[PDB]
Amino acid sequence: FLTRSEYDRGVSTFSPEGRLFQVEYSLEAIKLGSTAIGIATKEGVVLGVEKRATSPLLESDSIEKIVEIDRHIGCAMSGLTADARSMIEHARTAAVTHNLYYDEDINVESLTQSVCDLALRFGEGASGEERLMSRPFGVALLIAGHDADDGYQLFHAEPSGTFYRYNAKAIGSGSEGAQAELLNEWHSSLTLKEAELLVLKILKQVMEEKLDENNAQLSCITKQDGFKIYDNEKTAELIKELKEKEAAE
Amino acid sequence: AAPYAAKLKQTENDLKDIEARIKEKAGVKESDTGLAPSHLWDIMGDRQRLGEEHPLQVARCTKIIKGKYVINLKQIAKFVVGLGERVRPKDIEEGMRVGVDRSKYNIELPLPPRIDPSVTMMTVEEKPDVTYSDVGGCKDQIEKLREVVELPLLSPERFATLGIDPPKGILLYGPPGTGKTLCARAVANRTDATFIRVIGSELVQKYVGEGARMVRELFEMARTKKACIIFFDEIDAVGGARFDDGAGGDNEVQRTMLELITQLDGFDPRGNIKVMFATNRPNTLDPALLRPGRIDRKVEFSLPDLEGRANIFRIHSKSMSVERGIRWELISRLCPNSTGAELRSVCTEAGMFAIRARRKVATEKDFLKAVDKVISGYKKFSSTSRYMQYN
Amino acid sequence: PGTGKTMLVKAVANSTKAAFIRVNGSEFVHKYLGEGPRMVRDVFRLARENAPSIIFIDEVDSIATKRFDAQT
Amino acid sequence: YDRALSIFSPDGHIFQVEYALEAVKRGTCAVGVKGKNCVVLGCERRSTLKLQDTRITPSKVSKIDSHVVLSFSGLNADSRILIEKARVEAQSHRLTLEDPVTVEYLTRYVAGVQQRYTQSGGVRPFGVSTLIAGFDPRDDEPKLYQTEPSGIYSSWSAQTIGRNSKTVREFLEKNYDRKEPPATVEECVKLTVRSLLEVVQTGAKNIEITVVKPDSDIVALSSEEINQYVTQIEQE
Amino acid sequence: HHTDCKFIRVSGAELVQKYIGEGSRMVRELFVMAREHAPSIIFMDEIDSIG
Amino acid sequence: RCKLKLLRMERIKDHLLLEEEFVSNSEILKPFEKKQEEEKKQLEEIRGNPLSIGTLEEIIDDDHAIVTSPTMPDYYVSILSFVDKELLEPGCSVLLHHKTMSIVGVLQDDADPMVSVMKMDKSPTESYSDIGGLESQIQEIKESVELPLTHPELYEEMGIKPPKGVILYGAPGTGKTLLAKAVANQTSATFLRIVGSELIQKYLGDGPRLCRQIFKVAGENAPSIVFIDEIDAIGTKRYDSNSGGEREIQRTMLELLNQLDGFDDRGDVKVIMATNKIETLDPALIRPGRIDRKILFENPDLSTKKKILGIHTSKMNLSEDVNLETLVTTKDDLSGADIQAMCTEAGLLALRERRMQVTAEDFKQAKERVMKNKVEENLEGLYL
Amino acid sequence: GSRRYDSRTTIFSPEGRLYQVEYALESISHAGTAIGIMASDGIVLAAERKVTSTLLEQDTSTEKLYKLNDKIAVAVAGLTADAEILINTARIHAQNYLKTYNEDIPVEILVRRLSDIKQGYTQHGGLRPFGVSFIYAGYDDRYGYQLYTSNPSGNYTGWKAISVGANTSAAQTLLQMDYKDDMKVDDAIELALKTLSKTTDSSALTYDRLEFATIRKGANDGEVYQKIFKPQEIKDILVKTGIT
Ligand SMILES: Nc1ncnc2c1ncn2[C@@H]1O[C@H](COP(=O)(O)OP(=O)(O)OP(=O)(O)O)[C@@H](O)[C@H]1O
Ligand SMILES: Nc1ncnc2c1ncn2[C@@H]1O[C@H](COP(=O)(O)OP(=O)(O)OP(=O)(O)O)[C@@H](O)[C@H]1O
Ligand SMILES: Nc1ncnc2c1ncn2[C@@H]1O[C@H](COP(=O)(O)OP(=O)(O)OP(=O)(O)O)[C@@H](O)[C@H]1O
Ligand SMILES: [Mg+2]
Ligand SMILES: [Mg+2]
Ligand SMILES: [Mg+2]
Repeated sequence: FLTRSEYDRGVSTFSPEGRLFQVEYSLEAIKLGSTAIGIATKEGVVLGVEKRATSPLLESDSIEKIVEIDRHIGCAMSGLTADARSMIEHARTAAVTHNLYYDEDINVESLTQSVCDLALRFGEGASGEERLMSRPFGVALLIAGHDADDGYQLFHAEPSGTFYRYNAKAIGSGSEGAQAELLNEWHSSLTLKEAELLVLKILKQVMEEKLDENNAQLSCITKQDGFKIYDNEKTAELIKELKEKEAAE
Repeated sequence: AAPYAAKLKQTENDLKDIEARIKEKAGVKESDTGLAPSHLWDIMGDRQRLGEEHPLQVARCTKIIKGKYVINLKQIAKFVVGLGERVRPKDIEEGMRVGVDRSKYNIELPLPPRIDPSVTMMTVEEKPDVTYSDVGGCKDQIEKLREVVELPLLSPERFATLGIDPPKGILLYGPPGTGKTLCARAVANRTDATFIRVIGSELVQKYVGEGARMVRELFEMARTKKACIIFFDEIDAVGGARFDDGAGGDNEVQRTMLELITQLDGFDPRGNIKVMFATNRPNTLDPALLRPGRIDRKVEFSLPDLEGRANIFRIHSKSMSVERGIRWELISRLCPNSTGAELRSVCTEAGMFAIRARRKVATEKDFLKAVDKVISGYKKFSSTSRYMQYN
Repeated sequence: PGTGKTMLVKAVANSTKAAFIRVNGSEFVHKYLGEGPRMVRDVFRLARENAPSIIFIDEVDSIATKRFDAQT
Repeated sequence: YDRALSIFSPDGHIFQVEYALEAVKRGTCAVGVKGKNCVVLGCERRSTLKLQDTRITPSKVSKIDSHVVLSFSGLNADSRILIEKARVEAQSHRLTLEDPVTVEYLTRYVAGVQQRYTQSGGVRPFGVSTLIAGFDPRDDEPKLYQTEPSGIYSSWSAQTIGRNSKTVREFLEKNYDRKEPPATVEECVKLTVRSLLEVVQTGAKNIEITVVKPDSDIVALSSEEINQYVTQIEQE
Repeated sequence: HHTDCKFIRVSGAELVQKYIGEGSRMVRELFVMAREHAPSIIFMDEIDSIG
Repeated sequence: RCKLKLLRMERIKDHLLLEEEFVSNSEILKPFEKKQEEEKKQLEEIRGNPLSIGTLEEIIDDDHAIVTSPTMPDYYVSILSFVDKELLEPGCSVLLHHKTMSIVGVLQDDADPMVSVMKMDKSPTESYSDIGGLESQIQEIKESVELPLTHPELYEEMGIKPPKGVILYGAPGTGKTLLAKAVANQTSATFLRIVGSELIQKYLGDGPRLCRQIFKVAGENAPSIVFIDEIDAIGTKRYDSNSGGEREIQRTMLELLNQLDGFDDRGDVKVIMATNKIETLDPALIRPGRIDRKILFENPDLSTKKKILGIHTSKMNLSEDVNLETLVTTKDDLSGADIQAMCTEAGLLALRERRMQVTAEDFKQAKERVMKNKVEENLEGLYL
Repeated sequence: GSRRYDSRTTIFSPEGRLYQVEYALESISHAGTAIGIMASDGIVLAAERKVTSTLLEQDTSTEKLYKLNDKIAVAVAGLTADAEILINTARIHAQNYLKTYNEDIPVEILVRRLSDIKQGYTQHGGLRPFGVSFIYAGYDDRYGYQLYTSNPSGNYTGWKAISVGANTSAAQTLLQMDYKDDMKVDDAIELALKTLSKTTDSSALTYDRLEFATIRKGANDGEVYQKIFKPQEIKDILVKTGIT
């Protein structure tokens, strides 16, 4: 608390660091997020999220963090989801606009980049365009998608306004324990089911509850079937087949 | 009421009275020290007594005059004195205390200089046997220290073969709970050099310039000492950055901050004074007590790795009775990146759960509960993100 | 003090023409041990002897201070 | 005025949302439990004050559509704003899209409503939390949702908010069953009355119950009805 | 006078003291003197505007 | 009642101790034995007539020392040295000889009026279970405060270091104050108690010396428990801002880190801190291993208050009228100091009557005065 | 600049709360006692002036009582200056409703509208609230006689008997003890005068310090007669009750 800071009276002010403090703060709100793991292969992209129950009275199969942008682009939100509520609407609009103007699928990168333009509008009124935010968003996205010009892409969208193309990425609280494992286990010879079970693997270790289909959710983007959210039954099957190969060691 | 209360009132007051009376009549005793292995001391104790040979008015040299001396006594009273026949003339130095005859002032026995320090004899410390293996890990940051501080005390040969100037100073900094001071207690075990330990808030006195005396004299006493180390602990107060206030009360503190600079560089080098500064914070420090030539190598002390926590926890659980077949790896994974001071407390709180189940042993079950216990309180508390930016 | 507080004291002292004593705190001040208290006792003693009298202490700013250390 | 009333906090939060949550903790307590064919919202009213007109004063449960109820905890004054916006949206849906709202859509709208006064400048969040319950039209699934001043929305099997909600929540883990609701309406009602008597205590006049059955049937049970139900629970 | 206590008026002064000189090291000793000379009535007058 | 006989029995043991003690001192303490006579003789032969109190600055290991007397002049004194060459240390009060000043002897002990505030003569007339209720968050304060003093044997089976430290935190009036004073009656080891508003001073430099002291005394007696009541008081209390302020508060905290654990390796100082401003403390204070099990206290629940209220009304007169259960109904998660102020104010209603019966009416009436306090610094009425 | 000096008075406290509302409520307990008692036959609004001088004119004074419409009047307690604005806004809303439905406004609608207006100032804008409390006396056919109180937050509650301003709690206890479920307007007048007699800050309660108005079902077949009394009629009913 009350960490020493010389500037919290502006929202765009320096900072003997040389960078914005509020942006820095924003990236420290993704460390409380519920873990979202995402494995990108050349055969599809798999997005797994822990749905995060907080009560057994809470119905957790009516809440989810998998949010469809369009048939060929899916997205996972981690951090503060009330902010994502706004951003995801904007992105859906953008995609539909592109298909209106061009009768064409939007690039995964172009979309990610549009939402980064959205992220950077915090201010009191400055540059040529009106600031309609006052404080930056505190929510990060894993935008997965497939386009016919670069194949499968997985992008990490920051509340900074910066985007990095990843081949696998984890965000949330357990993101470091997951990324250590990503660095070692990932390669470019994976297949779809191998990556799927890899997600359930690394989701196990960042599991703070227990792994089953009632606090864990999978979804895929595939080329010829589009974006598909795995129902809970199928997820259960995969979890049990993980437990089979876990007792083969 | 009940038919005893009328006399319970009196009987009870009698208890209060008689305890006072027993103690008063018994009397007390307050020792006036003696020794049982002594029962005769006055066969020539009277030669130290009664027939003076003599106790002496302590003085101080203010002026050597070349071929008598001027002393001003502590009774402030100035006199002119010379040389008896237990004095040597080569042995009078400015500001040295001397003994002179209580009757006709003449030097009998010179005496160590400077009676103004008396609270620096309580910051001289024997080396606690926290052992040198006690420190966690076999990590490499403590091996850097063994190059700067420890080895030139053991062997200035290799530094003479190199011909370099051997590095003397080093900064200890990083998060607390990493055992900042715990590795310096280990290094106090190994090197067996004098350790003189300073508290930064102990350097602040009621009136200003009083702590200027303190610091200056402390240093020169260490110059006389040979093969010594001065461990600057917790000098975040006095030791901080210099700046102006124009009406502050920080100025009076900053005086002794300056006093720390002027002795380190000096107009003479540090003759085998190895210097440690221990700071919680690099976020504010002086730039001339953090200049790189007088703190030479500065070692960042880090958080244990996923291996490093396994090493620390093995030092800790090898010290505990646990029933074999356990993983010290597993417990590190369950924890986030964290301190070993938590690991020192995962054992002890798991031991309170061990006594609760009334085990003589500790098992896996009670370790799990403990890991949850500490993490949850950490979140409830500061410094789960506090570093006060910079690297 | 520019208001003429003392001016008024001189003025009515010259008018009433009763005995008057000119003391100050630098005439009570310590210079050796036990000096100061003695100076205090004397001035009232004289006043009563040739009573009635006026005792004037020009300033008591130093002598009295709202705050004290008393650690020295 | 365009200056922020929302400053980002280095903690990973915004102070005002925390303060809002506190405000919502000081508010009166609401319980929501859905049966198999009903929804039951029970609410504490402080009628401890005397010579209060209660006929003309609106209950703490507001009908927002013919089949969608909203109950609230937190700042009483503030809530009325949300209530007006929501009734308006309800009519808009029929106007442009035709077919009364669904519980989820309306819930989503309210979520965006409270969210907006966070992210905007010149405004502070609402310190109000709502229980939105009801039925979808052409449907008979009770849907019970909870929205909170974070601008985050939730589905629940059963939920409670307000003062000392934790006690009743623990009760609910142990007296309501995720698998089985109490199937008769009356038993559901009495389960919630038995819940309310934990904290509400001090007679059966501070208890208010609204029961909703599909086909647009919102009815609020008067004090007499409650007296009977309570006394049954008391005897047992 | 009627309770037969020593009426100890405290007023924030330290002139009364010449042997400790602060009230952060004279709370106990104040209480203790009223114990010696018991009973007493400790009139801690806090005006709550001083300074 | 009916304890008259045992109090007479205790008294009777006291009569016998006073008697035999007195006669033993009187005349049969026979100093006609030579191991009494001859030891004092030649002890007084070197020992004074005036004994010239001095202050030992430092010692020299040639059977000499430099004393500075409070009268003035220093002296380079000898030492008769039947007093054990190495038993005296800087800060001692030494007896100098009225002739040539030699250290005749050494006084063992001396004390300050500033450590009088610290130390205590008390023996509480309350023992535990006048803290009856909240009886499982009090196993965290008698398993890490009481027990390792009572049994180190249990912590030897497990081995490794035993517990150290607690921080008590929660709402005010939930018993924090009496918890500390209740373990001190059980343990019977040196109980120091120091308020945090005396650790805040209007003079600097003496702040740190006070804080450094507490634990140096505390380690010096082998067992001690130091109650720092109200370490929430270090950021909300401050005098002037030119000798108080940020600076004063920062230093004292810094001192406490060295003292509390640091590098001193001082004696046993089990620490108890009461606080409800725990986020005005350092992260090296609330660091683990100085707090080992930390205790959270929240307001009791309805059935816990029944435990609290029955403790308080046992001391009072009762009737069949009195009903405790409906006093509980009215209160809803309030402190036990509120409950305790109802029973205290209930006898104030009996005092007002000058009628020594306590009735259900007296408890209900003071209930309303107690609830008048909560909601009439409030002026909303109903939550706006 | 301007963010520098911004005080931020519409933010929460750590309580979840608004100091400005609390402070306004505090300042209204510095203002006069206003009382509303609902009889089964009418409503009595009785207000005590804050100022009184033998040089003050109290004969054109309606500083506390205002007609919002010829069915609904209010008793005002707090800052007069802020209250004036709300009063004319209220009248404008009343006439608007009358304009578009051609039928007199219920008491419900008006009380709530004003509450919303107050709510807007606390909700956003950086402004201070309007520090007024209203007691509304009204008659409508749907619920009959209606008595309401609303506060600077923008919250309303209906009551059977209520007091606002100075000594809220005292007058409330009094009204508890002396209330009947049905009363007459005469009985109600008597109770009102008495309550103000035991809460008045001057030893005596006088007609020249009383503002007194009623709305009465004297007028028959669904007509109500408002009355804002003359001080000389207040005098007479003050001698009726035997205060003077
Ligand atoms: N590296 C380590 N290996 C083993 N034990 C450790 C280590 N670091 C700390 N400890 C344990 O934790 C205890 C306390 O830590 P220590 O007091 O040395 O912290 P510190 O680094 O001096 O922090 P600060 O000075 O800021 O309070 C030690 O006595 C020891 O038991
Ligand atoms: N009312 C006046 N008529 C004429 N002269 C005056 C008047 N008031 C003040 N003065 C002059 O101003 C000067 C100061 O007055 P005075 O000698 O009374 O000292 P003072 O105010 O007490 O100063 P301090 O006490 O600091 O020494 C004198 O020279 C005095 O004659
Ligand atoms: N849980 C409890 N069990 C038994 N007695 C209690 C309990 N809580 C409070 N009491 C009684 O209430 C008392 C008043 O408590 P005390 O003054 O010690 O409270 P506190 O919590 O320390 O207050 P503060 O919040 O001011 O620090 C105690 O002296 C005690 O006898
Ligand atoms: Mg340290
Ligand atoms: Mg003058
Ligand atoms: Mg206390």
